[PDB]
Amino acid sequence: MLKKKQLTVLDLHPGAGKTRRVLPEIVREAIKKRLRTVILAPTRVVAAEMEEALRGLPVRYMTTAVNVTHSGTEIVDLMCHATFTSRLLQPIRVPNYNLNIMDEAHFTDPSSIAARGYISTRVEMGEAAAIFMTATPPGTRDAFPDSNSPIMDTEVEVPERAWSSGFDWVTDHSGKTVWFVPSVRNGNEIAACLTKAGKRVIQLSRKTFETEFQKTKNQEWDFVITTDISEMGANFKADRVIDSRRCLKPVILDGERVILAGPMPVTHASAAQRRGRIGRNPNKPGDEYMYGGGCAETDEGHAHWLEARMLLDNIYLQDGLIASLYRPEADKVAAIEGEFKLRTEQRKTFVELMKRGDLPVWLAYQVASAGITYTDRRWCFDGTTNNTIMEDSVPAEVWTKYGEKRVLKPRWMDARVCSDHAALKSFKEFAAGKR
Ligand SMILES: NC(=O)N1CCN(C(=O)c2ccco2)CC1
Repeated sequence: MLKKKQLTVLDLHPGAGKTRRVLPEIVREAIKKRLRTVILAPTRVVAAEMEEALRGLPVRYMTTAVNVTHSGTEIVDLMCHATFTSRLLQPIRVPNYNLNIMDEAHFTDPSSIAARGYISTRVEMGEAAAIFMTATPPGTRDAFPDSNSPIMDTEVEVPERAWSSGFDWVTDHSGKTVWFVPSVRNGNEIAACLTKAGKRVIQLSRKTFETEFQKTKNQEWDFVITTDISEMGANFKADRVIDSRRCLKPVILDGERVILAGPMPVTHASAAQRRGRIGRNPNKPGDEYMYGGGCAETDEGHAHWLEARMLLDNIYLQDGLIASLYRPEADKVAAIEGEFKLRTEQRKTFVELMKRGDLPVWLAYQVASAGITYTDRRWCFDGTTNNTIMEDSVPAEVWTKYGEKRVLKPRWMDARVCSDHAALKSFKEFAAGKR
């Protein structure tokens, strides 16, 4: 695998030991061969699991998620997917790693797709080797891969709202269930219904994942209600997955606004990773997978791939060259390569709107490309009436940094800034000048 111009897809089935058995062997060989190596974890939670798998090996953990004291001599670095892409975008020296290892390489967040584009381009240029570790590479059509123990697969109507009757099989179960929902708001309603029926429910989403995931170890629970973030190496001691088989798809309409379309079917890769949370113990056959819909290739035209192009257009590669998306996922976007390349000052603004601003890539790009500076929030109030953001069925209002109460009506509307109460609170803080 470790030879230059090699990109290897390590596609062993979910639970086959890619992270705990194969990765340490790769890392040992990389150190022996004096390959400057990067390991990319999708989340802080996986970064901490990897330290356990790699324990004693000389690895520099470039994350506060890991409590270890470095020798200072490590030639292997570990960081999050998003951290790698962020550092590429910033005026920060990123080593031209000889070996690029991405764990949970199916992750479809913009920064992960962009990292795969950058890495696979460096491999294509003859500069580097890469290993992408995932059971579900891009365009996989197999929702039911092999498992450590047999799984009982059942197609069944799954509730997406509170229910009074008709789904006794949900609550009759005496084990532990991981339930994939399409959104935080949908999970909140199902969680309230289960809690009312006497169940102990933990909710997971991107923003809450590190705090709330610990509760799956520290408290007794009956259900985990999770968004798709639990597709990325989240492990549970569960015997059932309930899978809506639904997700939200961010869609750019008329190059002008982003909507959260759907819910709609998950990809085969997503379905396989959701199912793959169970069947992991060869001594516990008959874990159950209940699935409430079919799969479709809903990544086609999904905003994350356009946003990945916006990131890659702003990453230095060599002179004016621009990294391409990883070939198997390159047709998910129609973009002119280089169309989103910004001049130095607008790029710095773009980066700050994503990092400190916590804005979606697409929205950060609209603001930065308009020549607006990071702290100038006038655009949060001067949109068309149809861009009015709502709170409790009335237009949302903030006090501006000038002390004026104004309706929140952004010039560019991205549904992700108000998709749940937490998102709206954050965007209200942004519009008021509070970060
Ligand atoms: N660019 C980032 O957001 N990184 C996370 C913090 N980084 C470390 O190396 C680190 C902090 C504590 C122990 O390691 C640098 C990478």
